[PDB]
Amino acid sequence: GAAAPSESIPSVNKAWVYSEYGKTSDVLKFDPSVAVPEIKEDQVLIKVVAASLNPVDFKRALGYFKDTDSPLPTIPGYDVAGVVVKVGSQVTKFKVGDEVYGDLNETALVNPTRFGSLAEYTAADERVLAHKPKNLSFIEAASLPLAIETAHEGLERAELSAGKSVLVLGGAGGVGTHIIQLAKHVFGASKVAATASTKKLDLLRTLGADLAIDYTKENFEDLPEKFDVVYDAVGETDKAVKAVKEGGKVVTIVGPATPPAILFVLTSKGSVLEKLKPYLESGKVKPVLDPTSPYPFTKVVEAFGYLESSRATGKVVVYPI
Ligand SMILES: NC(=O)c1ccc[n+]([C@@H]2O[C@H](COP(=O)([O-])OP(=O)(O)OC[C@H]3O[C@@H](n4cnc5c(N)ncnc54)[C@H](OP(=O)(O)O)[C@@H]3O)[C@@H](O)[C@H]2O)c1
Repeated sequence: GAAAPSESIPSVNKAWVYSEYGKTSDVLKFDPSVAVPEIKEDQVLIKVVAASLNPVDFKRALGYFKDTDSPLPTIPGYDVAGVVVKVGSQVTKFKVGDEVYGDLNETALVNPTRFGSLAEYTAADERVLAHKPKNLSFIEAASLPLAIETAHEGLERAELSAGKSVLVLGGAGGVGTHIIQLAKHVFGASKVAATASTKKLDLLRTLGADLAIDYTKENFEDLPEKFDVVYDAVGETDKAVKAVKEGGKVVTIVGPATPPAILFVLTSKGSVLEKLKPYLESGKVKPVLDPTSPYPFTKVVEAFGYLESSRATGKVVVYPI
């Protein structure tokens, strides 16, 4: 992995951009000539192959965390998979040519980059990246980081460990599909229960849920069964706290959290992906793509519209970029 020739890396590229906060249908525009970010010394430049969308992209674009956001205009997109083309002088873990993936923003809600993954090139901290598993496509790899790390961190915060039971509220989304798989296949849960609507229950069982609960037909919190861990991915901590065992833990990713539930926001770390690599290589944990994926780079507004419907099954990915 010798340095690319310098003339070979462009200083402008195509990207999606918004210059004011609002709905993606209103503010998100294609710009054919946006600056390529200059890398810091602990960053790499990536030729983007694929990018995933996350709810945070549209919540950010609505201005929900303007006080700690980076300055507009913004090129959105947290999740990336692609090929390193340049490395900073302090980088030791990657070289030119490495295939990598990660969630660009260490702290999602505090100073996320101005130069996201919905662009031909992006700059990424070494610390957020991992080597792409050889058996995963770039679409599949891009689908993973933010969701799989959020799943992992929430389960660790809830102290899940072998033999325990877990209930997942929102099993069929980007995050929930990983909460199920990790709980069963990485944390050794004895029983995994999860909620979704009627047509999504077989998917939950396929991913590792022992009990798939149709929230449109029954109320999980009224079941006599109580769980060691409850992981809310839908914003119903009021009910989640009613489904936990005394001494158990409830975590949510959608606040506000009703004590004793806690809310957290993930910390993006390549080391988490690296820890998960064997499960990804063996297929014990699988990417989960929405049937509408991939969306071409021309169709980013449509991809966001679909995510914003709250009905995505696994991940919405944009490819080819
Ligand atoms: N705090 C953090 O660090 C963090 C990190 C990631 C995500 N988040 C937040 O967590 C939430 C989930 O993100 P995500 O990427 O997984 O979203 P997503 O992929 O858009 O979630 C879509 C899924 O939600 C399901 N769903 C909707 N309402 C439901 C309900 N009442 N019960 C059960 N399932 C329900 C839908 O299944 P049905 O069609 O069957 O309803 C759909 O499959 C978002 O609000 C996001 O902002 C927070």
